[PDB]
Amino acid sequence: MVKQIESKTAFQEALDAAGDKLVVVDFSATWCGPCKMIKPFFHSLSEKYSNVIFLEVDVDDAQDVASEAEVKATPTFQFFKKGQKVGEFSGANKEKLEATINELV
Repeated sequence: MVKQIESKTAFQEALDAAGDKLVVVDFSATWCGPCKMIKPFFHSLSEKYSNVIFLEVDVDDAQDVASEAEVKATPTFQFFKKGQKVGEFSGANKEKLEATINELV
């Protein structure tokens, strides 16, 4: 399914429950409209890819984690693995997520 991150504490514990499988992260903005209209797409992979762990961070409620990756352009997606960043990209291209998932699959 998905998991909303409140800060970095939950972020680390989240990668712990992931184990070693892939772990994508959605950095969007709730106060924003357009950046929020793309959430039904990312959260869609949750049920379409039960073999992937999808997280949901808010640069407003979890601005502490956003400063870590220094996200200055939402929406943005990051690919984590074993707690190690292996790929990432920014752009309102939710469709690209498909070709991207087949990148580190």
